[PDB]
Amino acid sequence: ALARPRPRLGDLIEISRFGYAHWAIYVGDGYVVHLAPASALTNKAIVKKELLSVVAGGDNYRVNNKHDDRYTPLPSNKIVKRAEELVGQELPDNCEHFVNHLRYGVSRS
Repeated sequence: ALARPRPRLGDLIEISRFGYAHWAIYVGDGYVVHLAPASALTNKAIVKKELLSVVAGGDNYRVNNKHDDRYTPLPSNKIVKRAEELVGQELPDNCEHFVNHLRYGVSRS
């Protein structure tokens, strides 16, 4: 019921699953880039571009640009370009590190 801002290019999207959070990054026109299996068992993920509404399904999402107050994000074009260029690549909390890398350029604490 709370009015909220719509996602902007490069925004971090956190989806509240039953039990845990799924992260994605907004790339425009309703789409996000995120990881999917190619849990603690899966050692490979594939980068996918999908509709936010499909990823979220019946779960709500929120924008959570969590580190912005301490660390300046990269310009949105750099965020989006790098997210898009990774689509289809296989890569070895993991989702959160992925999206932080893209938004900020760094992901280590």
